[PDB]
Amino acid sequence: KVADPIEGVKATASTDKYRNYYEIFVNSFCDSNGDETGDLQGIISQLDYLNDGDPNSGDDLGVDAIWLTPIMPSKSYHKYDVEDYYNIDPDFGTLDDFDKLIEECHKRGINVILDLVLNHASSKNPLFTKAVEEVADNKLDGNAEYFEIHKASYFDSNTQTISLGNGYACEANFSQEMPEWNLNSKKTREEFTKIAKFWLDRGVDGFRLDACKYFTNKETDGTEFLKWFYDTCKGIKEDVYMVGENWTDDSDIQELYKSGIDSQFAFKFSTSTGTIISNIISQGGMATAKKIMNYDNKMAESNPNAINAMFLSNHDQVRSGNALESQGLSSQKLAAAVYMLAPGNPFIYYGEEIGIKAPNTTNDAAYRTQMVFDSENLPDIYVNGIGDEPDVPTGGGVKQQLADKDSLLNYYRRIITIKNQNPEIARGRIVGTQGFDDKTVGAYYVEYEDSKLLIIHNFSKNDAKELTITDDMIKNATLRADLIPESSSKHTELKDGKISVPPQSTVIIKSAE
Ligand SMILES: [Ca+2]
Ligand SMILES: [Ca+2]
Ligand SMILES: [Ca+2]
Repeated sequence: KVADPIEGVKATASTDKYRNYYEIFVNSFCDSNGDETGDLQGIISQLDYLNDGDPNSGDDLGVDAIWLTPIMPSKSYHKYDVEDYYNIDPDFGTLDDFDKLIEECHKRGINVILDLVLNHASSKNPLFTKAVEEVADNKLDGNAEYFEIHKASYFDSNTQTISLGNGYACEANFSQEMPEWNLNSKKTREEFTKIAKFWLDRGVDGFRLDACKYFTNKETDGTEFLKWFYDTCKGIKEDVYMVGENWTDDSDIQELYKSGIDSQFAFKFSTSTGTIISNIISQGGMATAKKIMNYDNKMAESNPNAINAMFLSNHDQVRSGNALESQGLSSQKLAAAVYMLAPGNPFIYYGEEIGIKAPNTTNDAAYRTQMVFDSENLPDIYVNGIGDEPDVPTGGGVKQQLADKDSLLNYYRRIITIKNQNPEIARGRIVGTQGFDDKTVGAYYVEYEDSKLLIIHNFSKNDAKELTITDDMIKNATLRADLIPESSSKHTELKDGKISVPPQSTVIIKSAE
């Protein structure tokens, strides 16, 4: 039997901005009080699954940052329509519950960012209802100055608006319940400063910025607004971290990075139509390595400190398992390795690590089904328009997958441990690809502080590849890690400069020390 190369390699917990993030759709995660709605104490009850605080022992997932979807008061189950920016929705808990969450996450080395919704407010937010009332009395110099309120003629036939009195209306791209803020208003920028300070004063590590695409409009430069907001928050907390949801083309993502924001989600590489899943299906390894290098480096031109944010799917998209599980469990495992071993901060969507699927593609709520911690004791959370009992994931719930050495979950755990053993992976830049005369093999060099690693993926579903590593590639090369999905007891070795890379497997080569 070939020895596991990561045995007796010490792992280290992150203490900086580089993290394996976990996105929690709060209503669907964990109910702690029987009302069929997930809540903050439910999250607290599962923190030892997410990270037990020891990267060298235990059976936790090992994620070291959480992004909570909106948690502030709102009449909806998703809460992107924010009615109060200074409290917790009562169904999720109180500010005391929130403070205990921060405390217990930080004890385990888990950072926390909040979903911050700056493009729009709820139509029932009192700041807005006051504006509606003033505008109906033809008063425009009061609360109307917070919002994107103009005469109706100002708006284009295709821009959704909320009709107000005296011939006015408010921009509202997403919904009649989501009137948009005027991001150039001095009053609005003072208010956003107060909101940010309120949450940063509670130990929040940063924000996920909703709907960044809609920051830009006819009179607003989204990059100027975001630079203003990011710089303001950095004055409050120098090491603040933000990731922007900028659901747009590569050129506009590159442009918004001039704001200085740490990260934007890499939509190009996500979903069944995106680069990673498409190329796993096509066995296009070389193409993938090229695209990851070129994208990460291009974004770093606009922000040299860019932290890319790769992901397979999020709460707005069909679950990645709906495309990958039918291709085989080893394809799901390879997909995890590919997106999580790219530079930056990958985002795991809750339940992805146990293969939750979406029951349909016609209701957003199908992307937000109930988390399954134990398939023998299913949860009871009501999911809008779907129901209150989940399907059993193909591999079982968390408990079952931890016990199966060949599970999807344990492959995610091993990827995280490998990253905790090799800080260059997340923190470096790709300085080149490595060809192995084979379109099926994708390989690249990631380098951080003059330490260079060679990451090699074999995208073949059925064929192993015998590769030769030379001193010109990696001097005094050794096998640093392997990820071999067909069996958790199968490992490889670098012997006489040759290494066999099994199907859909990943190896990491490093110089001897
Ligand atoms: Ca509850
Ligand atoms: Ca552990
Ligand atoms: Ca806007």
